[PDB]
Amino acid sequence: MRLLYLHADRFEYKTVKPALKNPPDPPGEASFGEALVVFTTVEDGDGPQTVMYAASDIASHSSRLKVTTVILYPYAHLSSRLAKPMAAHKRLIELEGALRTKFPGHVHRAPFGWYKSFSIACKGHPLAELSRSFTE
Amino acid sequence: MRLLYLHADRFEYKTVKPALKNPPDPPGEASFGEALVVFTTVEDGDGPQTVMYAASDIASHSSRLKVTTVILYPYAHLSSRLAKPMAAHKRLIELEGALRTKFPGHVHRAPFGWYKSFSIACKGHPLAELSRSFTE
Ligand SMILES: Nc1ncnc2c1ncn2[C@@H]1O[C@H](CO)[C@@H](NC(=O)[C@@H](N)CO)[C@H]1O
Ligand SMILES: Nc1ncnc2c1ncn2[C@@H]1O[C@H](CO)[C@@H](NC(=O)[C@@H](N)CO)[C@H]1O
Ligand SMILES: [Mg+2]
Ligand SMILES: [Mg+2]
Repeated sequence: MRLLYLHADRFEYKTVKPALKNPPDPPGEASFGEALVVFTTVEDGDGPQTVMYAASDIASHSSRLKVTTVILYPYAHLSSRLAKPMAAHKRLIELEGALRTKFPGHVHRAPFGWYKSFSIACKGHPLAELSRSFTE
Repeated sequence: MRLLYLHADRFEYKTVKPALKNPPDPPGEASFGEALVVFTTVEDGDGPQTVMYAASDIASHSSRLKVTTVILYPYAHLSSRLAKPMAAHKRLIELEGALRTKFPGHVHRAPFGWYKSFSIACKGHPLAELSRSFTE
């Protein structure tokens, strides 16, 4: 799993066209104030251990940032070893569930399988942009 | 080299604190309308051939998008095989020079060695977000 942690002042997205025939989540849009935006690329070796490490790390980083909202943002673009779409969707659902056991704020999992538009104002501080890899 | 191609409606950034002792570019800020924003991670194996492939590809993609501004945005976060900072800065300068031989619009190379804040409104169309790897 490859993640990009963007500490934002604000974030929004809208699904636009479907990127898979039959996206497994319905279309939507949402907008947020301050939030940790986690662009999340699920990779071929990713199982439940990987999901648990990622969830602990996101919770731990969110705490150090003192953020109370996490956006789990499915992203196809951070790796060239992608998990297949059905397995990736499953891992993202597990990550959301795992994060809620460790982190007490708002956890928003954005829909999987769509092209999206988005805007972000990303903060400028030293820990505002970090990347992470998890595996098992 | 790992790149992320973000076709934006608008883009802006400001350098904030230095991320290296002695950033090799001076601090600054800039804001743009529609632009191809290229987040660019220079990797250990990257030489002049790599820079030339990347420049051709960026020009080719910019043309297919019909964009007339490219932002070369140094980014430490797309790989776990980074080139050292001096070599990375050199490759980014070469990429800017190479791109200008192939692409006729505005080429903006953002300063290297700083933490930055930024905002982007990224477009929603199917080719609005792509990643690329180049090597030699
Ligand atoms: N291995 C993977 N890890 C995370 N997400 C993945 C994935 N494989 C497919 N997706 C999702 O399918 C959309 C089309 O690739 C992807 N959509 C996106 O990457 C949008 N932000 C593009 O605008 C994403 O929702
Ligand atoms: N191998 C590499 N490829 C591209 N850029 C690189 C690099 N090594 C260092 N940098 C630059 O140094 C700043 C601190 O890591 C980096 N700054 C950034 O990544 C900011 N956008 C963070 O807010 C970047 O300018
Ligand atoms: Mg809608
Ligand atoms: Mg300034």
